[PDB]
Amino acid sequence: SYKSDQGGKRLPRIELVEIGPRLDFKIGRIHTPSPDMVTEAHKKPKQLEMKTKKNVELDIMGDKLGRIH
Amino acid sequence: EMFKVIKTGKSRSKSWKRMITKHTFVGEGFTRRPVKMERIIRPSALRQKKANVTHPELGVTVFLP
Amino acid sequence: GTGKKEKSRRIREGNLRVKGENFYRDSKRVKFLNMYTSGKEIRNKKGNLIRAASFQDSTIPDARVQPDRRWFGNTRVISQDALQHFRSALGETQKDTYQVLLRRNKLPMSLLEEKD
Amino acid sequence: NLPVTVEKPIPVVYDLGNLAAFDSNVLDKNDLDSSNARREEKIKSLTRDNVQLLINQLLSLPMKTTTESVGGTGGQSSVMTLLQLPDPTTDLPREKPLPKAKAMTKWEKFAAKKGIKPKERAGKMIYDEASGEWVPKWGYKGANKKLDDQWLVEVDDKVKGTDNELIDPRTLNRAERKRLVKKNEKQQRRNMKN
Amino acid sequence: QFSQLHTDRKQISVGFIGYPNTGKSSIINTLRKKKVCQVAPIPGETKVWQYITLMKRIFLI
RNA sequence: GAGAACAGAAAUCUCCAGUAGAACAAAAGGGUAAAAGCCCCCUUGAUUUUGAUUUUCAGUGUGAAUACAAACCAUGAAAGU
Ligand SMILES: Nc1nc2c(ncn2[C@@H]2O[C@H](COP(=O)(O)OP(=O)(O)OP(=O)(O)O)[C@@H](O)[C@H]2O)c(=O)[nH]1
Ligand SMILES: [K+]
Ligand SMILES: [Mg+2]
Repeated sequence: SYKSDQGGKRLPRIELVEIGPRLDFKIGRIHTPSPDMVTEAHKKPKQLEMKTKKNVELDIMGDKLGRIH
Repeated sequence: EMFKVIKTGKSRSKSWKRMITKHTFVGEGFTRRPVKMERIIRPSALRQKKANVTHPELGVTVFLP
Repeated sequence: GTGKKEKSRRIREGNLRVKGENFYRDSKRVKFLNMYTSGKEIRNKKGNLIRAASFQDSTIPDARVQPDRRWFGNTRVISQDALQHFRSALGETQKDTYQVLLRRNKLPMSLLEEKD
Repeated sequence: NLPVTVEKPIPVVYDLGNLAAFDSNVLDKNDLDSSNARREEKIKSLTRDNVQLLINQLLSLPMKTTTESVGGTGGQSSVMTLLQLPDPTTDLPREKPLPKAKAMTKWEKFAAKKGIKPKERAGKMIYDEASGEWVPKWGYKGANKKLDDQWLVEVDDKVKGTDNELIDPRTLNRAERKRLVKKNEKQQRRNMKN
Repeated sequence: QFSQLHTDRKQISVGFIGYPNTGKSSIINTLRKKKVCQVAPIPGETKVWQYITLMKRIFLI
């Protein structure tokens, strides 16, 4: 990183120095999963996250608030 | 000693309701149960929110929630 | 009718079942409805106490508090960063008339309610 | 004073949770083939532009500061300012499947049917009336094994008339305890089989 | 809507308060579509509280 | 493998060689050697307590179990576990 003189003191100028390794991969062979395995591997736990509920929010103070229409 | 029997009915024949005679702490967001389904009674005059707490160190007493 | 019998109903839909459990009531329903006639004491011919009235037992309990180091530890603490966040948030709130308070968060409001 | 505003025809996308930047612009085969000696310069310039864009996004991300001093748990001190990375956008397969929900055991089904609430489990210390001490109700120096150490045991009236009269009652109670423990283990194995 | 916001409470109660002769009993009768609370032009007709079941989860007082 | 009164096929001490052929768990087709083996020191707290969060229950709905996280706790010079 270097001083930029045009992005202020927040956005430095970037430079890259290669350190290796440099590699060229030719794509020889493939083997793809079955779609049920794809879905099983992309399932999410959802245990940690709070359940969403309509018209119910949490404010900055942490109070649970309900909306009335 | 803890509970008092509260009789209901015109002829006072039912005796399934109980009243707590000691002081209680009910907490925040307390709402009374509907009277038909209210077995345990904690009257509002006996509910407490604060106490006089004495600290052993420094020898003071403070009124705390 | 054999199909209308209580035995046949259970096939369609031993010691666990209680008295009065039928098509209309489950066990919990039976006990909740028996609450309205529960509070009576039982006495025999001689006048002894077969069973005391509900919530009217006369036995004196052994009221003791055991020694434990959980009594002497801090139960609630708040960081300086959290205090600053809640102090800033108290003041930025824009109350809407159509929002109701469902549950109030437990906070040290004595430490948060500082006004110049 | 080189510029820090990389302009790109096709707008690039970011996954700041994975610290990745993806550009789908046009790449020529001639400038990237091994027959070209400037392929390294072209690739370095393209990667430099993409890294500049990614660094701009990262340094424009919100920052967290704290007031706690060093030597405390947490890892962030007062002088450290930390970027708040968002959740990763790119989806990747897991290494193991999600933990299955275990089926209810026989005790759990019976407790649900009969309305038995779980015990509060405050502690393992019970008060002993015969002494003036609190003792563990089970385990190391527990109160469930005091009959073995009891100095005097009265012989039950019902044991008489059977050949098990000569047996030490402490031995009999230890055998009953071990039988109960093995019964509990067999019930656990049965639940695991079911 | 209030019942849905308190769906974990198994029932909610709505208490009608206000000045005498403002129409609390009339409003409750309107909601029930039946004369379940006594109504009069003279103030002070209602003298004690009264529970009315509007729905399975909604009570009026 | 050699040396040392009782003391030899088996007691205890000393030296050299010693990839683990010992002792711990799993059933490696590559587990562990300034150890994951043996001894010593510190802790007996391990069923802590907080949660607007996950699942279940309740006529006692701001409670309890339960999952997860955090604050602590133990030890160590520390990294850290
Ligand atoms: N025009 C008109 N009259 C109403 C309305 N609501 C109530 N009233 C009349 O106002 C009078 C008061 O009725 P109540 O229902 O007894 O009012 P309340 O508040 O319950 O009075 P109390 O029970 O005595 O405390 C009645 O005679 C009603 O007929 C309304 O919406 N419009
Ligand atoms: K009236
Ligand atoms: Mg009225």
